[PDB]
Amino acid sequence: ASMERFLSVYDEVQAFLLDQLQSKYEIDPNRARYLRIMMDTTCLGGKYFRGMTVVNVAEGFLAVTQHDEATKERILHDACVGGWMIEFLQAHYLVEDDIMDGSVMRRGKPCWYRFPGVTTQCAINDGIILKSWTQIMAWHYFADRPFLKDLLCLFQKVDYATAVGQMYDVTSMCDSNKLDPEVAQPMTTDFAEFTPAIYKRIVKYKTTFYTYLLPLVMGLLVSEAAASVEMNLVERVAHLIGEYFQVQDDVMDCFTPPEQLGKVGTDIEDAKCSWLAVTFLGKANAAQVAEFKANYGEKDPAKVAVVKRLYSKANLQADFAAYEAEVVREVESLIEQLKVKSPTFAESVAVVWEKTHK
Amino acid sequence: ASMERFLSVYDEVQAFLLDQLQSKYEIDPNRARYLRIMMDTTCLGGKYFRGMTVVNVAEGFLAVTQHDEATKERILHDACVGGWMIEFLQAHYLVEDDIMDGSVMRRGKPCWYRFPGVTTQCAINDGIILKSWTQIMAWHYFADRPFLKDLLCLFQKVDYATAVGQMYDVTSMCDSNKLDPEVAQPMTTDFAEFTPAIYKRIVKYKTTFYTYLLPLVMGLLVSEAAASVEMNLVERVAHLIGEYFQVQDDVMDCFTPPEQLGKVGTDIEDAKCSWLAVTFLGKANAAQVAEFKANYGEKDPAKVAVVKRLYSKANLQADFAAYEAEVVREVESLIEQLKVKSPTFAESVAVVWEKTHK
Ligand SMILES: Oc1ccc2[nH]cc(CN3CCN(c4nc5ccccc5s4)CC3)c2c1
Ligand SMILES: Oc1ccc2[nH]cc(CN3CCN(c4nc5ccccc5s4)CC3)c2c1
Ligand SMILES: Oc1ccc2[nH]cc(CN3CCN(c4nc5ccccc5s4)CC3)c2c1
Ligand SMILES: Oc1ccc2[nH]cc(CN3CCN(c4nc5ccccc5s4)CC3)c2c1
Ligand SMILES: [Zn+2]
Ligand SMILES: [Zn+2]
Ligand SMILES: [Zn+2]
Ligand SMILES: [Zn+2]
Repeated sequence: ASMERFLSVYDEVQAFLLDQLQSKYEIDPNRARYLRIMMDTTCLGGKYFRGMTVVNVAEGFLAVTQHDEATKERILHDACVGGWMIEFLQAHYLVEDDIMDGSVMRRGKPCWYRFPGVTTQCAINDGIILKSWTQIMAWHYFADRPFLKDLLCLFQKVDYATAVGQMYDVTSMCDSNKLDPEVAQPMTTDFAEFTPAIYKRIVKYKTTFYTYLLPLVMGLLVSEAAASVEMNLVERVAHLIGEYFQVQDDVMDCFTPPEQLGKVGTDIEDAKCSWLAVTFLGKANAAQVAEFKANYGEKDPAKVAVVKRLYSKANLQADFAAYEAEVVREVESLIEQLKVKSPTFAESVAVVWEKTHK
Repeated sequence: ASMERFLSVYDEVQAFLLDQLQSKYEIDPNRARYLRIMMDTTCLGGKYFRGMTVVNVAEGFLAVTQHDEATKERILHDACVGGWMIEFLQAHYLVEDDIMDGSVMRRGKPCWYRFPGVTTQCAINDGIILKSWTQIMAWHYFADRPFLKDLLCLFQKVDYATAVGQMYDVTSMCDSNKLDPEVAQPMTTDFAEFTPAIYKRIVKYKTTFYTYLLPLVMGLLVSEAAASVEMNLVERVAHLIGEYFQVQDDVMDCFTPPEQLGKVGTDIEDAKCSWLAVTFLGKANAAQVAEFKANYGEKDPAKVAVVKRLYSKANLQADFAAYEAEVVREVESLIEQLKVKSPTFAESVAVVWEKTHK
């Protein structure tokens, strides 16, 4: 089964990385153990959605393409290694983002930097190592592959887009005209930059390239199937589903119980440009806008409660339903367009959408 | 002249990166200005020793190889872009290291994260962007080059070695057997791991791969000259000169005036495994070892003063002279061995050594 293959490959790649640290980097057993625990704590525990998308896209093509059994095994192993490169890339950004944001919990456990024996001094570098491991995986496992060049180039572009998206996210509550490294940044008072187009830019870059575009294209590359698809359609469907995924996350930050969320959501306190805040400002009257401005971005729990009441009273569930209906309509249209050149790839996209939507 | 070409290429690469952010990443002018200032503040102001080594190695080969003038210009431009990849890689590690270490100043100015309009939340990501820019440079400028694969593979290996070296450095005052992410780390009390071999491991990985190996090998790659040298000799001379460079830095941290150093050195307070501490413990009597243990790794200025007195009284200048004489002897021996296959490359190494030694 796909998941068991994927998890077995994690143990293989971990053993390869740690054994290389011992044979080539002069590591001692205690530091190798620290790095093993860091890898497990930061890479494991999630749903493996991104990595398993690579595997599922590759399985779709195997079902319809003639190959010797050894070639089928090679392609699946490559899809698993590629999927772990994306999981380790995500692990890098979660470790760093948690330190940047001063976060407390991630997936029901303390953020890595908060572990007593880690601290920010080590965790920033541990995050650097996580992303370096993605490149060590690629050069080792894909050394003789025809797709190595395209895969590394895609991966770099996606990583850069993600870092640019993090910049857009962390500065989303500043007035753009005031940004200046030499001057402490005040929070926006007018919220003029909390618009659907600005929110779409943040989300497109901060999450959609690594959560949807990279796994789908990597599945095509390891399958040597990229010429069988219209790349512009793949980008459009990846950016569309990815935005919906971030809207779901934004709603959950505000209203999903902390036990289910795996943390205490603080987007209101952090003055984030969330879908809820943009959608609220898109329908609020003058008194509602004024109440929002007087309470948003404040740690005071009573102020956070005022904001959640404004969102609840504004009936944002109706705006979410209209948005969800439009996304269902557009994703189904793109899936139809993908069937022109590849019904197998269109089906993988339908699975990815179904898993996101539910 | 070499320096003017190198600086002109910085402006070209900066314009390329920022123009790409506008045409492909939807950046606005204010964020483009923030990134321009971040690039200038974190990449410029140093001696450009690493980047200029690439240029000097390439100039050496141009002097003895037949090429059309357009090819000479292409090779020099590539050497400048490669040199800036290494300068931006260093910029990434300085930004992150300063945050990890809680540093105050770097090159006579505040550390980047301390700028009022930056903060740790932005600076960690700015550091991530600096390293991503090295890959954008490579894929753009070297897209059609025969050396692209080897250059990217070398660069990844050097980056990984550096991150591993940072782990060795940050944990150098812990007892290895006590390292555990779940347990807050006490400082060593026995200093048994402050040995010449453990110090050599820290230094080899944390600085020598990116400061000496990477510039020398990159100069060979852009010149298509790597088969003209014995790679094992290049590694040995790079690791040897690089260690001497770090010993010089360690002595300067303790005894160079802050105005000349560009910061207030705090290796004693930070309990670093410095050359001074290892060399002191290698010659101290029992009472001197006990006094060192009672004062090292403490913020108290009177305790720091006791350590500097112990170092001064131990006549560490005599150990430095013996070490320096041994390094001069070994670097000259390796330069001689390099002349067997390439007198031009051996001369570049002699220049690199001369610039380091003085
Ligand atoms: O999650 C937390 C943890 C601790 C906390 N303490 C106080 C808070 C509540 N907010 C106070 C204001 N604010 C700001 N953000 C920016 C970003 C850019 C420019 C100006 C501002 S003003 C976010 C945090 C909080 C939240
Ligand atoms: O004032 C508060 C504070 C905390 C609270 N926790 C739960 C609640 C009660 N409802 C508030 C509104 N709601 C939403 N569901 C969606 C789904 C999609 C998009 C927007 C929304 S809005 C369901 C829960 C509540 C109220
Ligand atoms: O530069 C500074 C800035 C602020 C400061 N405050 C106090 C100090 C002085 N030292 C106190 C002890 N110490 C430790 N390091 C480690 C690392 C690993 C394991 C245990 C320890 S115990 C370094 C700092 C200091 C220095
Ligand atoms: O007690 C103190 C405290 C601060 C101080 N600043 C300057 C001093 C006075 N000398 C102390 C020793 N020295 C060193 N030069 C080298 C060079 C190579 C290797 C080891 C050393 S040791 C020169 C300056 C001093 C003393
Ligand atoms: Zn964040
Ligand atoms: Zn969120
Ligand atoms: Zn450091
Ligand atoms: Zn130093």
